[PDB]
Amino acid sequence: QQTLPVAEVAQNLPKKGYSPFGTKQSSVAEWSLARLDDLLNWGRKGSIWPLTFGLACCAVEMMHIAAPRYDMDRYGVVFRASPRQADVIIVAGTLTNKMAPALRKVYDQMPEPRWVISMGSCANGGGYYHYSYSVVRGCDRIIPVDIYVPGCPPTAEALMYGVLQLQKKVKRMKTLQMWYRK
Amino acid sequence: INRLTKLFQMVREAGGLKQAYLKLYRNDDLKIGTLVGIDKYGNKYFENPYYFYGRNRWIEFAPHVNMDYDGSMIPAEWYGWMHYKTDLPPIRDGCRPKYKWIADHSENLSGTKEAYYPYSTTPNKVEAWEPKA
Amino acid sequence: RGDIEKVTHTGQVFDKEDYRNARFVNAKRYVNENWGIKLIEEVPPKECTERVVFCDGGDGPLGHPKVYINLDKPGNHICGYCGLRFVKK
Amino acid sequence: DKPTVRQPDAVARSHLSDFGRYVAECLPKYVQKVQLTAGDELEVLIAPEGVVPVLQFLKDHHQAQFTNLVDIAGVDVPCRKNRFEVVYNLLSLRYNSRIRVKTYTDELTPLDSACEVHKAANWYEREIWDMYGVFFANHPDLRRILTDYGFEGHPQRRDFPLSGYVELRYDDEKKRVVCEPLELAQEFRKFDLSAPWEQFPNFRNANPP
Amino acid sequence: PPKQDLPPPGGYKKIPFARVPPKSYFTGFTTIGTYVVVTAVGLGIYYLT
Amino acid sequence: ALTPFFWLFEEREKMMEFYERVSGARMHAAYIRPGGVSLDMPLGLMDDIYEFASKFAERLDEVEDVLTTNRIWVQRTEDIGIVTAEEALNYGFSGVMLRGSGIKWDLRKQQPYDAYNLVNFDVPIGTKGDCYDRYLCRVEEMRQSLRIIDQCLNQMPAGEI
Amino acid sequence: IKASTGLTGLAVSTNPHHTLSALYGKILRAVSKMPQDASYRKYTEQLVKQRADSVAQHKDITALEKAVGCGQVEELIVQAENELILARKMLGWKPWEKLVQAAPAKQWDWPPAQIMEP
Amino acid sequence: EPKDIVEVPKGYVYVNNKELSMEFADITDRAASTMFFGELLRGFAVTLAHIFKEPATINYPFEKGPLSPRFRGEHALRRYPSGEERCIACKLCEAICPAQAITIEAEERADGSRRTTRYDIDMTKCIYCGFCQEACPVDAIVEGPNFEFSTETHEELLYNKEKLLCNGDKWESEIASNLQADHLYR
Amino acid sequence: ALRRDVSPLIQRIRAFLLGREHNLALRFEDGLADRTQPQPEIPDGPSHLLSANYYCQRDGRREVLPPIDLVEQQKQLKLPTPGKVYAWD
Ligand code: SF4
Ligand code: SF4
Ligand code: SF4
Ligand SMILES: [Zn+2]
Repeated sequence: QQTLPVAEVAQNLPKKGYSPFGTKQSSVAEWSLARLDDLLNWGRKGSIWPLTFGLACCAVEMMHIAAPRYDMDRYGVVFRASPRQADVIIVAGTLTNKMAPALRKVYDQMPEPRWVISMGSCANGGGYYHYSYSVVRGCDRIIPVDIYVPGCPPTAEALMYGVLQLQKKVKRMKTLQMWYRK
Repeated sequence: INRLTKLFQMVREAGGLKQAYLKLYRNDDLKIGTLVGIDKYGNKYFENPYYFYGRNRWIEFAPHVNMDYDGSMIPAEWYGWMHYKTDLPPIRDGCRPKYKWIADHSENLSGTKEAYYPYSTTPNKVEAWEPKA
Repeated sequence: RGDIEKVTHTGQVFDKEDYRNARFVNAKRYVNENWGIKLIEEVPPKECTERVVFCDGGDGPLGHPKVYINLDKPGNHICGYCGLRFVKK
Repeated sequence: DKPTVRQPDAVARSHLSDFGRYVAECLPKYVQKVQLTAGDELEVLIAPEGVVPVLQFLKDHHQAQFTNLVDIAGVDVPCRKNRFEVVYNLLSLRYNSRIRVKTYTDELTPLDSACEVHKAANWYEREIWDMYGVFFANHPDLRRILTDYGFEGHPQRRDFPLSGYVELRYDDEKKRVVCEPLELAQEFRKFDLSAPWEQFPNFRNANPP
Repeated sequence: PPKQDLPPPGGYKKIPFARVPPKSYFTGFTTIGTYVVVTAVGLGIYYLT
Repeated sequence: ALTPFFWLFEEREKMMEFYERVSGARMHAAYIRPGGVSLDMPLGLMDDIYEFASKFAERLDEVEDVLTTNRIWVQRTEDIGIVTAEEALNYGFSGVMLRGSGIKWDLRKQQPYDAYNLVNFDVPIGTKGDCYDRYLCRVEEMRQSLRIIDQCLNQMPAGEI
Repeated sequence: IKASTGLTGLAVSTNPHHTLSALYGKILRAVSKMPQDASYRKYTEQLVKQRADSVAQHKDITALEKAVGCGQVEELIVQAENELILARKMLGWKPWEKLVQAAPAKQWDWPPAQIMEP
Repeated sequence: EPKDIVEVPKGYVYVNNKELSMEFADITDRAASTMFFGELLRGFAVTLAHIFKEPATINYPFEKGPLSPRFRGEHALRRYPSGEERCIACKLCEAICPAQAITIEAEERADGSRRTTRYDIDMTKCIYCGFCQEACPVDAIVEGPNFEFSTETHEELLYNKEKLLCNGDKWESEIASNLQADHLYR
Repeated sequence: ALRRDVSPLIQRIRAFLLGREHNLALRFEDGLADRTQPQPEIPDGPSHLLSANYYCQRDGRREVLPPIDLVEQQKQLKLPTPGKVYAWD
C-alpha cells in the first residue's frame, strides 16, 4: 500500500492546490472549462441532500449524524423527503424483496446527477441476513452504488467519513472537461 | 465582553491577519492550544482543557495537503490519544513497540490507481495431465 | 507493473496469460513483504539445560497457551504455536 | 446451598398443578393431556376441534379469566403425522399467571379460527397461514402478511430451503426487477454440530410408547 | 484503591428525579390588570400624537 | 416540533458512550449473555454513569416546558386514538398502551426477573387512554427509571460477572 | 357513588347489586340445564352461590368488593356477563362427554425423530 | 391544588388525575394564559435561552472521538514480536462467526507449521460482533481501532489475508496498546 | 477560567430565560474520570474453591426432568386458581 510521504520528503512537496485538475491547462479554452468545471463541483459538493430513507437499524445512526454531536448540516447536508429534490440516497438497512421494487422506483425518480451511499452490512452485501429467503443480497444488485460504508451499524463518524468521500468524489467529476475532448 | 483579547492573541501565534485568515479558511475555527507533539508526517497535535471534552484535543494537518485532509491520515501512534482512548501521548509513554516489520501509515485509497483488489490466495489444487510430457 | 508478477508467500500467482490479471490493470496487488517463514527462521534457537522447557509466546496471558517441549532428541525443537526453536546442549 | 442452580418457585408450582387438574375435569371432551413444564409453566394439549371451546372457557370462566391472548406460535415437525403444531400463550391479569394450549394439525386440515374468543388473533393467524401454510377456517380475511406478494411456498416449514429458490435482480431490458433461479456466490456452509455422547440421561428413557 | 467499579465510600449523592416547575411571575389579575393600564396609557399618548 | 428531537438526541449520544465503553459498540452491544454479561464494567464507568444521571433531570424539564403545557401539543394529541380498557385486553395490548388506559399492570412488579426485586419504583398510569396521557406516561417512566439507577449505582456488590 | 371507574371506557354502574343479581340468577338457570355429573356444573353452581349471596349480603359496593375481592364491582359485572356467554355456548358443545378425538401415536412426543426399539 | 378524580394506591403514579378547579382565582389564571399566549411564552423563553449555550458540535475530522479501548472496528491479523503470524488456522473464528463471513484454508507449511494459505473476511457480511476476537486462542484476529475504511467499490470490501496482514502492521502499535489495557477484563 | 462559557452578563440573561439555574450539559475533562485507569483485579467465583466442588452437585443442566403429567401423577399417587388474585381493576 502506498504509504504517506515522510516529513522531510513532504517538506519539499508543493502546496497541493484546491482544484484536482491543477492549473496546467495548455489553452485558454481548456483552462476556462477546468475552472468552470470546479464551479459546478463546488456547487454540487457543497449541498448534498439525502432522501431520508431510513429502512432499518442503520437508520437510527443515520439520525445521529444529524444530531448536534456531528451535525451533518455543517457540511451543507440537509435531509429532504421528496425524491425529486433529493440528490443523494443513503440506503441504510436490509433491502428485502418486498422493498426492492420500491427502492428502484424511488431511485429512478431521483433526478441526475444522483449518487447512492450504502450504509452498513445489510445494504452492502446482505449483511447478517445474507442467506435469508427474502433478502436482496446487497443493494448494488438493484441500484448502482457510489460509496460503501461498512459497519453494523456504521459509527456516526464512520458515516461522516463516508459522506466526505462522496464530496471528494463529487469534487473530481470531469463533466465539462470531458465534453471538450468529446 | 473580553473575547477580543483572546482574539488578538490567536492572530499572534497565527502570524498576522494574513495567516489567521488562512487558518480560519482551512480549519474553520480558531482555537488556543499547547502543541503536544509532532508526528513523523508533520501533523501537529494540540490540547487545551479549557474547551469541553469532545473538542479538547485537535490536530493540524500537514501544510502540503491544504484541502485533502482525511480522518485516515492520523498515524496509529497518535490515534489512541486523538480518540481519547488514552490520556498519554506517544512521547509520554514507553509501552509503544518498535518492531522491524511495522509499516508507515497510509490513507484510505479508493477510486485510485493505488487501491486494493481482492484475489484468491491459494494456488490451484488439481493438476492437469500434460500430454507433451 | 512489478506487483502483478510478484509471487506471494503462500505461493500463488496468476499466470502471465491468465485473464484474471485483468482485475489489476486499474488497481494494485499488495503482496506482503514480511514473510513469516523467513522472520521466524532468522531468530536463533534458545540453548537450554533442563530436559523440558515451556514456551507461552513470551508474554503470558497475551501469548499463546503454555506448551511444554521435550529436548531429548538432538535436533532443535520447534514450538507448535509461535515457531520458536529450542535446543539442549 | 448451590448458587448456580436456579431455585424453583414452589408456591407458583403448587397453584398451577391443582388448577391444571381443574381444567381436565371441566373439559373432558377436548383436553387430551395436561402437563407442568420444567419451567413451572402449564401446558394443555387439546384436540384440534377443542380450540374455540377451550379458549372460550379459559377467557370467560371466573377461575380462569385468561383474558389476554399473547401469542400464537406455529411449530413444524416433519416426523409427526400431523406435522404442524399451534401454541397459544395466554395471560391472566387478574390471577397473574400464564397457560399454554397446544394443538396439532396436518398440512391440509383447517384449524378453527379463534378471532371470536380473542380477536387479537386476527394477524397472528394470518402469520401462521403465511409462514407455515396452516389454513384457518372462518377467518375474516386470510391473506399473506409477511412474505412478498406472489411468493410461492411457505418459508418456515422445515422442508423449505433456507435461501429459497429464487432471487431478485434488476434487468435493464425489462425496466423492472425480475426473479431468477437462486445462485449464491458462497454456499451456506453447514456445520455438523452433533455431539456423539449423550449428555442429558434423564430424557433417554422418557416418553415410553 | 478499589479493584472493581464500585460505589464510592459512602455512596453517590441522591439523584434529582422530581419535576421542578419554572419561576411564575404573572397571575390572571396582574396580567389582565396590566393590559388595561398599558392600553389606557397607549390611548393617552396616541391622543397627543 | 423539531427542537425536542435535538435536545434529547444530544443526551442520547452521551448515553450510547456507555454502551460503547462496556461493549465496544454504540449499538447492538451483544453484552448480556445467558451466563450474565460478557465483561465487567470498565473501571471508572460508574462515575460517568452518575455524572450523566445527575444532569438528566434538567434536560427533561426543558423539553417538558416546551411540550407538555404547550397549547398546540395538547390539541395534536388529546382525544386522538382512544383505547378503552376492555378493548385493550382483548387485543393483546401491553406496556404503556395498557397503562395508558388505566390498567395497573407492569411486568417488573408482577413477575420480577432481575434486581427489580431489590429496587423500589413507581409505575405511571393514564386515565384517558389517549395519546396525550400516554405521552405523559413515557415521560414519567423516564423519571422513575432515573430513580432506579439511583439505587443500582449504590447497591452494586463486588463479585463474579 | 364512585366519581370515576379509573378505567377508560368503563362507566360507573347504577344499581350494581341488581345487575349482578340478575346475571348470577341467569347463570344458575343456564347451568341447571347441564347434566348433574358435569364437573363444570358442580363448580360454577358452587361458585355462583358464593358470589351471589355476597351481592345480597352487602349493600355497600365498597364493602362488596372487599367481601368478594376480584376487582371493582364494574369488573364483577363484566365477569358475570361472560359466563352467561360461556355457559350458553357450552350447552351446545357438550364438553362433558368423552374425549372427542383420541390422540395419535407420537403426536405429543419430545424430542422428536428418534428410533424407538421394540 | 385541586383534588384527584381517582384515589391512588401505593407504588403508582398518575399522569392525568388532578381535576380542574372552578374558583375564579384559578379560572382567570387559566383564562389569562389561554388569552395572552401565556403557555407559549415560556416555551419561547426556553428556546431563545439555548442560543446562549456553547453548541455541542465537534469539528470533525480535526476533532473527533471519543471512543474506548473496547471499540470494535476493522479487522487485522496480528503477529508475534518475532514477526511470525499468530494465526495457526485453528478455525474457531470461522465456526463462531455468526455471519459466516470468514473463510479459511490451511496447509502444512514448508517448515511444517500449521498455517493458513487462505484467510478471507467478507466485510459486507460481517456484523462486527467481535466473537472472532474472543474465540481466537492466540489473539491472532482482532477488530482494530479503525472505523474509516469506506470504499468506492464492493470488491474492495472483501479482505484477503494480505490485506488483513497489512492492517495488522499499519495498526500494530495501537492494537497492542488496546489489548494490554483491556485483556484483564476479557 | 476552567470552563469555556459565555460572559457573566449573558449567563444571568440565560438563567432568567430558563427560569432555573443551569448546569452545563457539555462534559469537561475535569468532571469525568481519567481515560487511562489502573488495571483491575476481578474477583473469582463462588466455585473456584479447591475442594468439595464436584460438578455433580453444582450442575443444573442434568437436574431438569421431563414434563410432569398432572392427571396421572395423582393416580399413581376454595376452588383452584391459576395463581394469586391481583387488582388490575
Ligand atoms: S447493517 Fe447492522 S445496523 Fe445496519 S440495518 Fe443491518 S443489522 Fe442493523
Ligand atoms: S466480528 Fe463477528 S461477524 Fe464479524 S468476522 Fe468477527 S465473528 Fe464474524
Ligand atoms: S481463531 Fe485465531 S488462530 Fe484460529 S483460525 Fe481464527 S485467527 Fe487463526
Ligand atoms: Zn510458543
